[PDB]
Amino acid sequence: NSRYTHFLTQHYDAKPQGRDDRYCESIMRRRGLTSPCKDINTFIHGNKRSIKAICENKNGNPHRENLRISKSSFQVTTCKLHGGSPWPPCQYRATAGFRNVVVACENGLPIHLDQSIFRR
Repeated sequence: NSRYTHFLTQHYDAKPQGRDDRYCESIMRRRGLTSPCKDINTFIHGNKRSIKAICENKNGNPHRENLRISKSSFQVTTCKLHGGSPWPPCQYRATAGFRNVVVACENGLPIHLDQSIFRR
């Protein structure tokens, strides 16, 4: 139920506009991720079907401890906090990318994005 919805709020944007620093600064604000400033956050683009499918054999393999890694590659955008303060205004540097993603699934739905793969 709610955790999947929460996943989409935090990590899904179907048809993003641009994907530059200002894109991150705005979407991080819209999705309620700036109080306090989330240090790093990645959005997956495209359709939802392909993301849920990572939870099945259709588009995923088991990964590490109870995670799943997608077979297909996704357009993504990683927003990384810069500046000193933990509180707003939150300034973000955007990094667009294209590769597979790691999630945790529950009852066939993604409920966690593993952010470790988008650092550095």
